[PDB]
Amino acid sequence: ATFEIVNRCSYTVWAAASKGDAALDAGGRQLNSGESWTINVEPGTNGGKIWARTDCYFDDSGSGICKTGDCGGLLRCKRFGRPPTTLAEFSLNQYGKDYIDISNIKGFNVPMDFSPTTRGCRGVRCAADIVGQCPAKLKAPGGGCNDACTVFQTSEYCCTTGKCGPTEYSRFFKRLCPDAFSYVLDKPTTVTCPGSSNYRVTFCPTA
Repeated sequence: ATFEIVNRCSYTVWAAASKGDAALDAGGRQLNSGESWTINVEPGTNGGKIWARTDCYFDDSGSGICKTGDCGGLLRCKRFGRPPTTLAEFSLNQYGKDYIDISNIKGFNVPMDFSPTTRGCRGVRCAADIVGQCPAKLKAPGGGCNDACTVFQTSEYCCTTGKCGPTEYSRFFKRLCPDAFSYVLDKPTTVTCPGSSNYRVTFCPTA
């Protein structure tokens, strides 16, 4: 599958692509404003994620640190990133279908559109100014807006035991971005696409 990752933000972002135990394609790339990166994602990739990282620096060996979304200090991500991270999530060729979503469960850093570039299903977007409107307890010191599980680390917010419900914090994300997951047990906003679709992830999508 082809994924085009496009940075339309005014700021640089360091794109990342991983399935949690390995990079997808090169795993990461610096994208200055307006730049894009086209990757190949292998068919059958399950539990893949693409995200932006902000305010990074790296040395010539590709080791360094990002203020949002850092993946073990690497340019070329193999593992998932540190919250807060707006997440483009996908599982491909799963019993004939692809499944895509945007999630705010791990917070929000950069606005995102995640759309097919082939026919037959909708895209989703979360492009409200969540960072500017972020409630005080959720503001991350390095920038972006943490989820309440990261901040409070209890099942009330983390949905590890019993049956968690919405909180004022989850409702904040949901109100600003109805089409993204706001907590683990939110009513799903996943889109079913034809198997073997192609996609575009756009940071700071055009309104």
